Amino acid sequence: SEAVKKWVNKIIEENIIAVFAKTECPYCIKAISILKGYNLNSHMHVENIEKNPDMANIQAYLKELTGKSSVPRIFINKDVVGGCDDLVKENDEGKLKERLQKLGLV
Ligand SMILES: [Cl-]
Ligand SMILES: [Cl-]
Ligand SMILES: [Cs+]
Ligand SMILES: [Cs+]
Repeated sequence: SEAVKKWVNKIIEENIIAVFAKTECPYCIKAISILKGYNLNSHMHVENIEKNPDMANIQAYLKELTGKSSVPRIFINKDVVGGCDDLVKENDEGKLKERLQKLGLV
């Protein structure tokens, strides 16, 4: 499905911070909260892919892009951050702040 791929692409391309999530997922909530803690909401988009008729196709494409089909899936300026654990590693080790500094976001 070219349509699903184009739709995922547009979310990733038109939002500097793009997070694919689902309903009631604690690691989604945690990752989104960490990012909003950097005052990123203005350049953030969160897409709930569970409330979507094509959830499986979206997940398969996110796996083609990142190696995993699980949510949350996190992109920053089209670069793959990964999941919440990856975000936590980047945050604790200073990489997340460096990332955001280079984008003018902090
Ligand atoms: Cl990953
Ligand atoms: Cl992961
Ligand atoms: Cs912070
Ligand atoms: Cs937003």
